[PDB]
Amino acid sequence: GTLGGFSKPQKTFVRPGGGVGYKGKGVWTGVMEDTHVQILIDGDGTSNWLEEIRLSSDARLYDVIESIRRLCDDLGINNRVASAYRGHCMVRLSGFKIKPASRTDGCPVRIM
Ligand SMILES: C[n+]1cn([C@@H]2O[C@H](COP(=O)(O)OP(=O)(O)OP(=O)(O)O)[C@@H](O)[C@H]2O)c2nc(N)[nH]c(=O)c21
Ligand code: NA
Repeated sequence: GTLGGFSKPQKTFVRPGGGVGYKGKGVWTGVMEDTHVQILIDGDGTSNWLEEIRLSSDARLYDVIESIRRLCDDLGINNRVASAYRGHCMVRLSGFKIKPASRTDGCPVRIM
């Protein structure tokens, strides 16, 4: 179902010992469940996390969240970090679960 890729790849980097990781700002974009999606990502060299989710529509919201969770498993990206981004949302996503926008955990789910 999911189709997309990195419109802004994170930085690929080499760790001591030769391992290849990803860090810094990135953007993944594509279509999940008939919805255009942008996922803004950051990472510090030890983990990678969601900063914001941007959707073209909420018509398939909970299905899109499940597709985002599955993609984040493949990309090694968590939803445990409290993003500083706020505004333009009714809900945030935290641990891949929907929370009211009043909360501070996780990241906004912004319908554009
Ligand atoms: C570019 N990139 C690649 N990956 C990881 O590597 C998988 C393949 O990611 P990919 O489809 O972008 O292919 P590739 O990394 O080989 O890029 P190419 O060589 O130019 O064709 C992804 O499913 C992730 O596990 C990445 N994972 C993260 N977190 N961030 C990135 O920017 C990233
Ligand atoms: Na970290």
